[PDB]
Amino acid sequence: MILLEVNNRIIEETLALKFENAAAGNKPEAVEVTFADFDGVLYHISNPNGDKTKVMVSISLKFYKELQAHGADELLKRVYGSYLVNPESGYNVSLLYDLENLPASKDSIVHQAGMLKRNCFASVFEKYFQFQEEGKEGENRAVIHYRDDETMYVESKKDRVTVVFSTVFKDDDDVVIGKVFMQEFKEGRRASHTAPQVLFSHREPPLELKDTDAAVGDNIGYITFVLFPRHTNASARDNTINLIHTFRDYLHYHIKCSKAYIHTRMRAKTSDFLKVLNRAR
Amino acid sequence: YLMKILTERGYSFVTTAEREIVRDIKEKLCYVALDFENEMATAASSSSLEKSYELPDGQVITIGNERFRCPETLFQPSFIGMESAGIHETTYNSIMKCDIDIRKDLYANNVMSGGTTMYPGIADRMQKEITALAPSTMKIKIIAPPERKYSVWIGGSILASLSTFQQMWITKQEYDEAGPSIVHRKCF
Amino acid sequence: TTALVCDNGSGLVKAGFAGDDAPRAVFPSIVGRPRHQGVMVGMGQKDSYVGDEAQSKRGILTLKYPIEHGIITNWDDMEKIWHHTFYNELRVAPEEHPTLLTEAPLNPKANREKMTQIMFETFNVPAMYVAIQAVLSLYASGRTTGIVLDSGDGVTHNVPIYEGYALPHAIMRLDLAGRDLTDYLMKILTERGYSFVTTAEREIVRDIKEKLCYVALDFENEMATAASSSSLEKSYELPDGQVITIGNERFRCPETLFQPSFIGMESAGIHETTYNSIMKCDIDIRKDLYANNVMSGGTTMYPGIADRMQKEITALAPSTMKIKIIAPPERKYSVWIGGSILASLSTFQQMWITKQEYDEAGPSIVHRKCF
Amino acid sequence: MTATLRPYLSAVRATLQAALCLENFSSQVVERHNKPEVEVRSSKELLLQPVTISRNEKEKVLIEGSINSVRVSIAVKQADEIEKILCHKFMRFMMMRAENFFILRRKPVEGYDISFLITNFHTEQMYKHKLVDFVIHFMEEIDKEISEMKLSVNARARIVAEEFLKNF
Repeated sequence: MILLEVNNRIIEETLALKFENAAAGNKPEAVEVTFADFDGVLYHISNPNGDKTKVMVSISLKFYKELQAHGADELLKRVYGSYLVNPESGYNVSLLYDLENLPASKDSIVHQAGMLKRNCFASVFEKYFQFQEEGKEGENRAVIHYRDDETMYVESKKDRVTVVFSTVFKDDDDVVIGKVFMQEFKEGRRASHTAPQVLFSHREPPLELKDTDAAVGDNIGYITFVLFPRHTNASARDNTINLIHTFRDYLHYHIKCSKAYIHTRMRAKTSDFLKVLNRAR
Repeated sequence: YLMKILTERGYSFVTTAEREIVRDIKEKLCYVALDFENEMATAASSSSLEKSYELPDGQVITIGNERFRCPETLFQPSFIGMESAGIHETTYNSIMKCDIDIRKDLYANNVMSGGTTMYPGIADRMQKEITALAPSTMKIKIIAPPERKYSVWIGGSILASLSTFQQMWITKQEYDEAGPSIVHRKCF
Repeated sequence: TTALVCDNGSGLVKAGFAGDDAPRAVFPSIVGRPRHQGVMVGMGQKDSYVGDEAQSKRGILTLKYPIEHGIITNWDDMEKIWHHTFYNELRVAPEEHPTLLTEAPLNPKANREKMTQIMFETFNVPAMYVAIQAVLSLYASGRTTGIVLDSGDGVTHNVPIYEGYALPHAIMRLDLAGRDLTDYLMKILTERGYSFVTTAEREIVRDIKEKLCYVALDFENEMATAASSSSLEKSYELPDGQVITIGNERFRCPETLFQPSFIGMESAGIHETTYNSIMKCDIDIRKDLYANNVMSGGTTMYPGIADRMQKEITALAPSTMKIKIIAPPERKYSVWIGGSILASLSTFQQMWITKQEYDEAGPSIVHRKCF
Repeated sequence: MTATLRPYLSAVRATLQAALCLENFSSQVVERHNKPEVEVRSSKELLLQPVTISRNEKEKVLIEGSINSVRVSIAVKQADEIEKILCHKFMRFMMMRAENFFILRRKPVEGYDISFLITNFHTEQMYKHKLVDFVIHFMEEIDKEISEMKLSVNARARIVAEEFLKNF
């Protein structure tokens, strides 16, 4: 078992408890929070407004400057501007769950409000969706530096919605996988007979945005990700965005999960030589 | 030769009933390459030069630049290893056998017909290649109208009006009469 | 000292060195892995028994030879067998010695990268190149020019050569192997009333067949004869102390080469199908070709088939010209020895990709945008 | 087979027959507590030669011997980071298990790739030449195991999309 959710285990259970407590009219204890996720998050939570009956989540990231530039705000004004809230300072924005901001069916928002991370990403990805749907090339690319030993942009074409990448290789023991196994994706999908385009590129970013073979014969992953409308329908879409909002970060964690694992073989092996070593007798 | 080619896609799929699909998507989607070595160079940098369709249960196949790769054998019977003049060369063998007495009449009378002339890429490339061998000012206006495909029937539906031909007909009399071994200088 | 020459293919492995008189590194190009709860758990066994050991244990094992979109697809199961070569057949590193690899006609795109990825990052050879196996045969014959048959355990191909210039449109590659025969052949055991008929007996079926089969001389004469005789029926031991005595099947099922149509399969029969090479060939040569008909494989060692296929071919052919049909003793075994001996023409090496070329761009130095 | 390995390790075991020397003395000028005698060698004439022995051009052995205790170190052709650091995930793993077998000069010593500390105690502890007839050859087998980890690790490279993408 290795799976995740966009709403957080840590948060949902505690604040649904705070809202079980709000329904009961209960008195506080001292919460404040800051932490991190994939995508470089500074989460926060609090007892805002000082008093016995409020909670506020807040969040901050540098490249918000590259993102507030885009009309993400309107879907979010629906899904979360259903709730009554204001930005905190130091954070880009914040959700005040004042315990008088809570509804009759207190549960119903909890999942949604927790899943907000990817959902903010989706709230702007929809524009490249709309550009593809309006038949539009090159439109209004979201160049973001979420990371910077890496690169990305979102863009559109009439057939197909798009994202593009960069990421600098550190070690050849990584590269020897990188320049092989995605070429058994870019040439291998029969047993996984679904995927959109993903091109991991050991040197090659696409041409309207950067240009191809921009690495050391293999030392920068200019990955790229492009959608067939069997994804760009109003459905197959969502499944896939979820994967992507973790993918390589989560993957590079799975690396180490598997690094650890081999030591089963190695435990067995090294123990075997400890057996074998007796046989000199 | 395209079905020989499609071994590239490597499933062991191999007969007429499938070929009747291959031919489908060929007759839908093939087009004559306009600048083919640079189209290959483009495929190797923008991937957008492959294309795909769903086969009948859900099984999409992506198929490549084949779509216009294979649409260059016309100039290049040499692809099919072949002694044949390219399309334009073959044409220019006839234009050579023609005359500067008529070469504007040739370069003007660019009249198309049939399913074959219905392809994309082709009259574009060939206007270019014809013009690339022609004199200047030659009106390389390829007379390639919608449903040149059916000009055959349409021309008959028009010219059936000139019913005079119906008397240039071999009558059932002449036929029944014939002693028909004689006919091969009426026919040839 | 050495440079490395192999039947890396189907059937048995049949490898040796450059220049030898014989392949020697020899066992099935198929392997097994225990199909079982190891009830005596901790009895000190590794997870596979390999070709000859697979057979020594075949009641124990799961085994592989994958989809007829190739011969195999997880070739990374010969993964194991690469070591089974390097050590368990040899105790040597490929990384030491220049290597003669081989591959077939018309392999779908990805082959040669995915291969060479291993062959140099893993097998680390000094330098190498990859051959196609047809003319290896003519080297042993001391020839260059004629029609070469392969039918085998991987595959079939039908190959016109002229000191080179071999025909891209009249060479005829085909999926066919002795591999395939058994699916019809073994349904007959319920005609035989044998309430006892499995997967692992396919090897005994193949055995009895390799011991006693032949191809019928004029099949309705044979059918009338089977309808009137049983000297046909010939005895065969089975592993508990049984015998079975069987033997009309022994040439009945050996009609299917002319009758793929037996499974309702729309394929023409063998020589008729093959003639189309020649039909697509030059027409002038078709005189001279009567003396140039070269035929070989393990699948080619049966009785009766020779005269049959000649007369069958002759039902297609004019008379008019001087025949030679050309099928040596040990033709089955022979091909590796001709390809072994090529390396003596040291010229054969100069083609070699070295590991440098493979490193620098990648095997993007040579793969399959390359022709 | 790599058959000059036979000349090689037959000559190793001819050296380890010429010179199966190691036997004890304690003291005559300084204390009785028998030392890492190969480390603390003061002077030549009492003791075995210091030596080194190529297999080829990268590969070689060091052996060095007090009359009672000995070093070995051994050098390997391999030189990629993908050869080294990956097997050194193991050569890290290795060294506490050296504490479970007591005769390593417990480091993956460079110029070579390893070293050993050997002594007369062992000659009195259990057995005779089956010992060195194990050791010298076991030492090859634990190299042939690198081929074992090779396909293992390369198949961990074959973990890759075989998880992440093959989820779909």
